[PDB]
Amino acid sequence: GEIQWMRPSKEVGYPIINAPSKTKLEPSAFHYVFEGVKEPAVLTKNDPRLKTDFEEAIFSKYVGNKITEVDEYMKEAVDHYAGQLMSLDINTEQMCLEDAMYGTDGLEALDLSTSAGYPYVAMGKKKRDILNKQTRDTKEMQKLLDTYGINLPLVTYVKDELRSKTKVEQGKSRLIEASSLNDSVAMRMAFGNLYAAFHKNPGVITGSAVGCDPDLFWSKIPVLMEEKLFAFDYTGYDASLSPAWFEALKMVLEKIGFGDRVDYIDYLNHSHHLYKNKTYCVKGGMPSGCSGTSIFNSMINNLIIRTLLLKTYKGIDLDHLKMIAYGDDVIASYPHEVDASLLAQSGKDYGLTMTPADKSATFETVTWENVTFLKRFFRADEKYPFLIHPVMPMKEIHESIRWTKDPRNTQDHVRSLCLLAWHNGEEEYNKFLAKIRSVPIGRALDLPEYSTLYDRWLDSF
Ligand SMILES: Nc1nc2c(ncn2[C@@H]2O[C@H](COP(=O)(O)OP(=O)(O)OP(=O)(O)O)[C@@H](O)[C@H]2O)c(=O)[nH]1
Ligand SMILES: [Mn+2]
Ligand SMILES: [Mn+2]
Ligand code: NA
Ligand code: NA
Repeated sequence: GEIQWMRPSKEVGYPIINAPSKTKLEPSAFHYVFEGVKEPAVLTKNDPRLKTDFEEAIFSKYVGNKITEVDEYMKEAVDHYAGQLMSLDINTEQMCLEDAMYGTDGLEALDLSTSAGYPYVAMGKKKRDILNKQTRDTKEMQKLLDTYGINLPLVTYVKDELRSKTKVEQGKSRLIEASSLNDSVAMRMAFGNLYAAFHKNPGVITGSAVGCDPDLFWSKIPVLMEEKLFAFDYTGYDASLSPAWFEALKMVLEKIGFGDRVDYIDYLNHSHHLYKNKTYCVKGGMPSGCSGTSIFNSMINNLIIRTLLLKTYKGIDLDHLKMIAYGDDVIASYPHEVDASLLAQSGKDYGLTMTPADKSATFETVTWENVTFLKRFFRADEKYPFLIHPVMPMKEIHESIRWTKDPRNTQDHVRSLCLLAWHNGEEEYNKFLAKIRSVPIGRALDLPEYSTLYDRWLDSF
């Protein structure tokens, strides 16, 4: 990914976008009962915590575009993956505006909380209006489409969330590139069934984990994997993607019945952005808040791992490559061991920064004991080993519980954390419940006891 030009949104007829200069995160009722070292991310250039230029920092994610063309390896990777997806017998038809808007089996309805994007964001109108759950009114969107059309600029916000002190001092705040409701609806219409198919099929055939339910899914993973596991995480995956990776993505879509509308992928690739008062153009880079980002990122990652394997191990059998990705995150396996460090090297040649899975110092052998996927570990239940526990470290939960945006969501926020936490064991869960209940706020919450959770889990399979 690389920014081509950036300039004043007025110099080209665009309204200045407003971004709340103050975080919505404040210490929670449990801020002192639990340990944590993360704070809200820098939202403005002035933030006192800054030890470098904010503007330069937030855009440095665009490290450039390393590759230029789609080579032989990529082309083969494309073929092989497109081959697997072919076996899913995906419905290539377009999705009727209604479904694209209010959902249908395999695709949830549009999220009402997130931005409506340009022009609506500097024009006032929200999603609350245009949509209507029980009505299912295509008419308003329908009207708004013909009026403003598609392929509309992306409104870029700074994401309000917790970040390490380092990433606070270096302005490493993550950005949210929001797509207009129009684009989002169009793409959902174009790719609606693709999304459905993926959501309904997490695993090694889609090589996607998007839509998955960790509580159930973690038990199916080990079975799907090969003997030898390998994994690594990327640094700035989204922003590092070069145009060629999008082209390869279109080749896959094309090969499975969507050559029809691969044009959309073009706007994800070469895109128009609005940040504050400035406007810019980016060549490459996957926009973080578009409809499909998550999934297309996983598809591309399926192309990347294959490519690096064909390039590094001529003669490798992709048919025995068993991997599952969730965006930049990935868990993979092969009948034979492979050199992650070496694959990481080929990665640089393709514009990808790959590093030892989970900030490890160096690349170590990946095992079922140390492997993580979505920050979660894999732990077979003591009483029924054939059931695997997705295990989120407590540190993560602790960090999350020490803050809050809306006091009205404290019940749901803690409840949610409880559903992640209990997998760390009964003893751990109770210590956790104990502290939550060591202050008025906690004592008033409706939290589930271990036994209730563990039994419910057991019956869910
Ligand atoms: N910008 C952005 N990235 C997002 C968002 N949601 C998920 N991500 C992902 O988060 C990544 C950036 O996260 P970071 O923690 O800044 O960087 P990282 O490369 O994963 O970690 P490091 O190796 O320590 O630098 C992107 O590459 C995406 O894969 C979002 O809303 N905005
Ligand atoms: Mn990462
Ligand atoms: Mn990740
Ligand atoms: Na882009
Ligand atoms: Na690249």
